[PDB]
Amino acid sequence: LDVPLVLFNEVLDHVLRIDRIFRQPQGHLLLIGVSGAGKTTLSRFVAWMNGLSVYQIKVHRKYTGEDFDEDLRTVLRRSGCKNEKIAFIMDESNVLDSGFLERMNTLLANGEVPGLFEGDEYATLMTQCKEGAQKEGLMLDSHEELYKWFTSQVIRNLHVVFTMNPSSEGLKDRAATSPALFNRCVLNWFGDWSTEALYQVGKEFTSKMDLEKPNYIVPDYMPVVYDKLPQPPSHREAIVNSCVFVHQTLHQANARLAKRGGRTMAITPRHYLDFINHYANLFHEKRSELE
Amino acid sequence: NGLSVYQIKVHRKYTGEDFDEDLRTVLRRSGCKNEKIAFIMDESNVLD
Amino acid sequence: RDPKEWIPRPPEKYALSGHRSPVTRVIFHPVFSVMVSASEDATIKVWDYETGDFERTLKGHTDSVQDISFDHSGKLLASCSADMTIKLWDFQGFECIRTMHGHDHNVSSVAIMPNGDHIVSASRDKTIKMWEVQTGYCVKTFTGHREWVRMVRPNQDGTLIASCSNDQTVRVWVVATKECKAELREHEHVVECISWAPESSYSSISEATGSETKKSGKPGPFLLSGSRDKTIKMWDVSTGMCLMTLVGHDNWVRGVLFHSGGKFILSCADDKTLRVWDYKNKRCMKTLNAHEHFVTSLDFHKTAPYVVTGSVDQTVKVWECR
Amino acid sequence: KEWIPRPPEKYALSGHRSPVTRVIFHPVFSVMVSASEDATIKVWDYETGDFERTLKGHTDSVQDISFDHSGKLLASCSADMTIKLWDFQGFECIRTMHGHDHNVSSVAIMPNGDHIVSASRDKTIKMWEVQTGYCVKTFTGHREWVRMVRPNQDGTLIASCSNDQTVRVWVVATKECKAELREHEHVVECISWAPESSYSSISEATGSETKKSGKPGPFLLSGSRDKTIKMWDVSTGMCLMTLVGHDNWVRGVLFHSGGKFILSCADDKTLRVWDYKNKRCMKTLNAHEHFVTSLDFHKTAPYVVTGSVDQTVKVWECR
Amino acid sequence: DFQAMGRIFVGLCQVGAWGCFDEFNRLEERMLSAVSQQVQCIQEALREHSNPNYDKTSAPITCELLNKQVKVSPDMAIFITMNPGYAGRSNLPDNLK
Amino acid sequence: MSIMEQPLDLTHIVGTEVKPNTPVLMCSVPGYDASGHVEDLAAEQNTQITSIAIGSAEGFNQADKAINTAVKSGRWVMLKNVHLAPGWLMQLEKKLHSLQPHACFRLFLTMEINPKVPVNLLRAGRIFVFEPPPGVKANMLRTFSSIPVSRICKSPNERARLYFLLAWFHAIIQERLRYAPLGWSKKYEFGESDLRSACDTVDTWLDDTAKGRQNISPDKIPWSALKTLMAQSIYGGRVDNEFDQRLLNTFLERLFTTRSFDSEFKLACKVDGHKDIQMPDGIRREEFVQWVELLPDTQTPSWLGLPNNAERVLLTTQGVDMISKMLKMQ
Amino acid sequence: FNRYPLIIDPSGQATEFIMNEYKDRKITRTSFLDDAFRKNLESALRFGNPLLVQDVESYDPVLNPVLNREVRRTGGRVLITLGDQDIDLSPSFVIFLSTRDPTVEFPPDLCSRVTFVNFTVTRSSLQSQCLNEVLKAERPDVDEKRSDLLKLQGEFQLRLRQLEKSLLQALNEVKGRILDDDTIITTLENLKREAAEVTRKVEETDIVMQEVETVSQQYLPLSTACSSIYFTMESLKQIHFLYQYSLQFFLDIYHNVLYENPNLKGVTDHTQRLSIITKDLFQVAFNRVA
Amino acid sequence: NPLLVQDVESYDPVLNPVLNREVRRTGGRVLITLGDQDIDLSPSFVIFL
Ligand SMILES: Nc1ncnc2c1ncn2[C@@H]1O[C@H](COP(=O)(O)OP(=O)(O)O)[C@@H](O)[C@H]1O
Repeated sequence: LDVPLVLFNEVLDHVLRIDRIFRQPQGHLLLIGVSGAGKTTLSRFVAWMNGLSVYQIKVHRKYTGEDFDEDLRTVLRRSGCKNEKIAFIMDESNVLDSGFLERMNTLLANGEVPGLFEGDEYATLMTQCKEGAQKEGLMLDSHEELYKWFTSQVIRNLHVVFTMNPSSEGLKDRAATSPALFNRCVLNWFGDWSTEALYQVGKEFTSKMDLEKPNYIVPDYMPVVYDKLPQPPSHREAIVNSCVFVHQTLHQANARLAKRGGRTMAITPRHYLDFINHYANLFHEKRSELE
Repeated sequence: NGLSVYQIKVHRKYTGEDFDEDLRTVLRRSGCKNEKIAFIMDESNVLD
Repeated sequence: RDPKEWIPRPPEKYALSGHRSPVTRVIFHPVFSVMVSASEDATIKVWDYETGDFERTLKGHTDSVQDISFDHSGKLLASCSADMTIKLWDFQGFECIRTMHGHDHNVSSVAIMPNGDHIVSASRDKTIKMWEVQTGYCVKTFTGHREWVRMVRPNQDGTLIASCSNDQTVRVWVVATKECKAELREHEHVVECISWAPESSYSSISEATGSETKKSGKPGPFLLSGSRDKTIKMWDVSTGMCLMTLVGHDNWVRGVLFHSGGKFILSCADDKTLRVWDYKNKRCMKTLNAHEHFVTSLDFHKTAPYVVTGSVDQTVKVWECR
Repeated sequence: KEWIPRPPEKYALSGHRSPVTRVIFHPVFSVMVSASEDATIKVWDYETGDFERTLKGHTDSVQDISFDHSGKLLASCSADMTIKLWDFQGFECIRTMHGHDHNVSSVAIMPNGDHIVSASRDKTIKMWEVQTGYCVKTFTGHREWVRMVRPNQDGTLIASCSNDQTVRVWVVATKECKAELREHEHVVECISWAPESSYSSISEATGSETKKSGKPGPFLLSGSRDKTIKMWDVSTGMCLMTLVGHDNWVRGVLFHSGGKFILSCADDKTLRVWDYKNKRCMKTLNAHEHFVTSLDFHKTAPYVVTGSVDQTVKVWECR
Repeated sequence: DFQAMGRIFVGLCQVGAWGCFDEFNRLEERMLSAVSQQVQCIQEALREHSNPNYDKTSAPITCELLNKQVKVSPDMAIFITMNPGYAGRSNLPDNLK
Repeated sequence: MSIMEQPLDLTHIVGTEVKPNTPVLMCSVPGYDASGHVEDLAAEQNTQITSIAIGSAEGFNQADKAINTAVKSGRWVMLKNVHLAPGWLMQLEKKLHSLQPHACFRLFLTMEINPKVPVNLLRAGRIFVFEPPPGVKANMLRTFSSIPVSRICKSPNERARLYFLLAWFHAIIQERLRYAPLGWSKKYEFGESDLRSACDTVDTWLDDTAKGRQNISPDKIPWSALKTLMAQSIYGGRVDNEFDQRLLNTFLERLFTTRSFDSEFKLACKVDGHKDIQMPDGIRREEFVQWVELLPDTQTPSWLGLPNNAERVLLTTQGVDMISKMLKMQ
Repeated sequence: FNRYPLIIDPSGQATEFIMNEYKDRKITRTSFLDDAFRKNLESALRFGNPLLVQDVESYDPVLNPVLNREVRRTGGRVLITLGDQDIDLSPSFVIFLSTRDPTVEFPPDLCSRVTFVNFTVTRSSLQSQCLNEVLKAERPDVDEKRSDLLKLQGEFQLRLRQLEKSLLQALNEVKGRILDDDTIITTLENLKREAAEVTRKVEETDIVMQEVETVSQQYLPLSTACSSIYFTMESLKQIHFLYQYSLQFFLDIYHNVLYENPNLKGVTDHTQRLSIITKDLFQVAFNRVA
Repeated sequence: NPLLVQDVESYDPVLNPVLNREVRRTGGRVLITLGDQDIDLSPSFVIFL
């Protein structure tokens, strides 16, 4: 993945948490946070480090339950028969039906779906488990014990990462629709980027720009937004604090707009990244043309 | 003549089991699907 | 001149030759007395068959044009080329008003529904796609063919579309529900061309084949399928049985169609000949040495007694009928 | 047909880096070919005015080009002392033909489609074989540079014009100057013959009396630098009418496809359409900012193409 | 559904038998509206059958049902029995009522 | 605001003020349908119309074909109860936006006022609201306009008086429904369907009694036939309460009698305590219509026979809501 | 824009603006409802062609790698994993998303992936549109005079900018001293003299604008009233969900009261016509809305 | 991506479609049927053994 990432304290803590579960058998993640916060990118980065193969279902408008089952069949075959480390990352927007959760609920807890493989595909799966068990040196013949080995392999190999937005009612609804999601999955509350996280991203990204003013006068009443801002702040630190305040202004803007009854669009950390990126380009362009 | 040309894609890992599966594929097409197949193979493809 | 019995004659009327590449198909304008032909030089030249005077060229396609068709009103021309595109032409203005993409390989057929609000096309990606005239959106795809689909043609009412592919099978589909009504496979080789039976020929077909009159009153749609095994077969779509097989072409049959009066069958092949068939007696009357090379297509005017045949020799010919 | 060029133009093609020397129409295809002085032969689609390709096999400035009856082969002559034959299917030089010393001026293919003629400064006309490339016979008798040479409609009679003020008509079988015409005030440059569509129109437009056979006889036309266009009778050799009014030297002349009007180009920077029947149509049309070099008339399509010194080729509608 | 109601109507139209549809509001609201079109066509055929100018020697009166021409017997009638007091039952569309 | 109380002029608006690209959304409150008006509008315009009832998968197919055919032939298309398929309505609006139909093409979407109707469809088309007329005078005008003039002016000259009496009875009964506990016991579905059945009943029995005679005696009119049929089949069918039936019987006997033809007959008694509504003395349709148009603008529940204080709480509530609506949209 | 924009325009005027800007770049219009959307998407990605996709409410999740720029750089090419095949992402590729529903809701992931661009109707813009419309209907000579002058001022101001840029361009490229080469003096004299008449042409155009403006001041109250009526129209949705009215509906009312007004048949006084139009504007709006 | 492949003495009989250049035109310009995948050949591709 050729996408730049700005690292702060929370990212280091988060990736360590993800790495911990991936090294555990039957390790499943439940990442909760605002969209665009890096939940998928962090999981993919950690999955590469641990050798996991990232799998995401390519959902579209015509996607249906059979398409989901086919994708599940492919993942289980690779995870169980081929003994391939798979990190199955799925977003809640990929759940287009309650049947999607029903298959996942059984898979998360039991590690296998009783109704997924039938008929010819069951025979094909049973055959694939035969030479599959041969490579580890296990001599298993009958179908019943072959399924146990396949189930055991999936539990050890397959890891599931589930990411969804922090919806209070959706959390309660999902607490009953998928009980295994709250029992077989480790819940990590990424949430929105904190004030410190926003400050760290701004400090790192705007480091390339000059933002230096030796004759900058510190006002008596500093509009302090970042709590740990240095008491005699520099010109650069004041700029980054203003950048954090701008992002928080939109959050209050939506709350006031939603309270009155208007339509609001959620503000995400990706908006902050666009803000600093526009700041970097405009500063470079205006400085160049003025010179 | 309408014959469907079939050629076995051999490689270094091509073994007897791979050839048998290819034979099963061509026979199924030419025996069950009533498909005329012109099976073309070279002596180099005869590894065993 | 019997108004439902004229047949072409060896003395050609006009020999139009302006194409730089083999002529793919030739069609008649339903209303105006003008002719449209598509060739392999990515050009669609328009000719007048009364005076044999070239009028204009409709360019815009990148690669060879494979099929052209007209709607009922004659105000729109639908052309498909090998560049994976389908272009809709405003015939009065002679400009491309809409270009349609979506096929994954060579497109070898195109036709406008009798209602005139939808376009059907078949390509080399083993799919038959349907498009909207107004929006240009793909709304349906007809899958099931195992090989390159060469031609697609709708029936009179537009409810059924037939298709012939390289899989040596002819499939009849239902537009409303996309289901395969029948799989007509008796040709021993690739099937090239298909054609439906006009409303004036059901009685003649029924009495010629000896089929008993049905209690419903409709004998059922009849389909023709010329293939490369030098045979022409007429099918009963309702029953899926080959009513007859016509033999006598010396090479691959490229086009086949009924006489406008529903009394004879006109078919052209790669044997450099155009043949007129009597399905009453299952035999051929007259053989015309149409061109000096392969004959790619033919068309029969609905009212006027004129027959046009395209060919690989880059020549389009008009035949008087007497 | 009353096809007439109009002052509004359709396309002004300018791709040549050197003055254009001649322009022709493809017999069957919608192709217009122009020859210039940069040793390149360019191919255009006159219907849409799009440059198609170039044929850069020649060494020195290309003088004259010609097609055949079928439009399959293209014959070219240039100042590099050679005749080049082009295969129009693939657009490659398939036979380079030498001899015929010094700058070769004109080249043409008889409607037989088997032999080629050429003219050059060496005061002679050579007849070649397209299949082999060997000059079987040579025409001698011109005492100066032969400028422009055309055959008849059946490959039997050939007329050649030269700087020596003489327009001599030659015969394939006898190789003799059947008619010699030495009457022009200044140098003759361009000649063209009469199609069968115009033989009837000449009889009552000039008062000529039919012979015992009744056929009016072959007809000739010659354009000269003396600003006069004169049409001639091959069978007899006397004048019928002289067309005057060009301001400068004339460079190209030919008959309308309908055989009713006269279209010509001259160094007067303008194209003049003249009527010989009644002297009614004297349309003068400004064509180029510089000298106009050559022109052609499409056999069926209502299009005319003109080449000029200004590196630009123009196409006019006919109405 | 629409097909079953049309097929039942075809049987009633041809036979000429009274059709009593009790609990008629148990159908889906969308499908009650769809049925109304068939009833209107049937009722229109019955009305046109009752005019004095019609003669039995002429063509029999037919109505468009299920994309077919079905003869309509004058003795046939449609009756629906409903209990509107039950909550959850569909509300018949105004055009049907 | 004098235009609104007049009956809607669909002929002028559809022909001129509605573009072919704009669908004609015709919303209606429960108990009212706009389908009948368009069919009458199409009939008098001599324009073919295709009516399709939405709610079935094949119903959508016919809708697509009818719309596709009409936009080229300039015909009319009706789709009733489109509110039952809100998902399909969104698709329909998208198709309509990219469309260049015939100049005479018109699309009518008959639906009830439902919150599930897509917002974009409402903005795309023109909305017409069908609801009970505001007053008795408005209810008369709608009734007279709907009934053809030739239908009223038949051979008996007493037919016009009978139609006017039926119109007054229909106006009084329907208007009382705004007072649910007092005017009746529940919101009965007294609509145009009942009025049409009553009009056909009047025509059938008048023709049966008067055998084409120009004039008939007022007592010879089958008053009992009209009174009983209206109280039992036409209007009394929807009535499930004994006291409501008694109220309906009282109005019928107070109106449909031989005394109604008297010059001094009273429609209502003491509307304002001094004045009372008087029977018009006309014998033709025009005279009755003119009297309707001359009715005073002021209206009280005493016109319906209800006490004058029955509308005090309702008017006060509507006034407060009007203030709230103004204060919500400042 | 950094993230690919999403366009909201109920009137659709922003749609052709995107078309006109990228017309030279052979921009292609498609929609999410088209079954062949994938083929157009791959063609745009491979050949770097601008793409405009409508009906975003049916957003295909296949654009998630494209919107997120989950690109792979290897071997000098840029690879994007669209579905299950790899496509060389040309740097010139750009995609625009458009919709005509201002009230459509979007999932938060889609909101993060795109840059919302809302094309709303403002009071100032509406007043200008109505003022121009009434000017054309009532004083066509003034309206065309204003239209020509706006074109004149635009290419006068553009000419001055070019002259100012060229004057600095010439002075910065002299290899030595100005008087060393006489041709430099010729250019500056031409450039300086060129701005002389353009400045006068601007001045003579400006005074006519004063006359054009002072005659349009009479119609200013009508345009102000039109803005108030239309925004009352839009806010009518607060009291009932059925009172949904688009801008085109108000324009039709404005068009009808201007050209199809029966009360303007024999009236020729401008003040009388304006009063009649204003009075009928309120009447027509109420009649249609109610 | 010009490619150099060493150790030709262990030649894989999978370059036979590449070596014989049995590509076809139309439907994507040059199309090579490598095994079962209809690979689209790149005109700049070249291989050395
Ligand atoms: N730490 C970070 N620094 C910079 N950009 C980031 C960071 N985390 C996420 N992003 C941006 O977010 C995008 C991917 O978001 P994604 O992880 O898919 O959202 P979600 O977490 O909702 O799945 C990338 O394009 C990247 O630019």
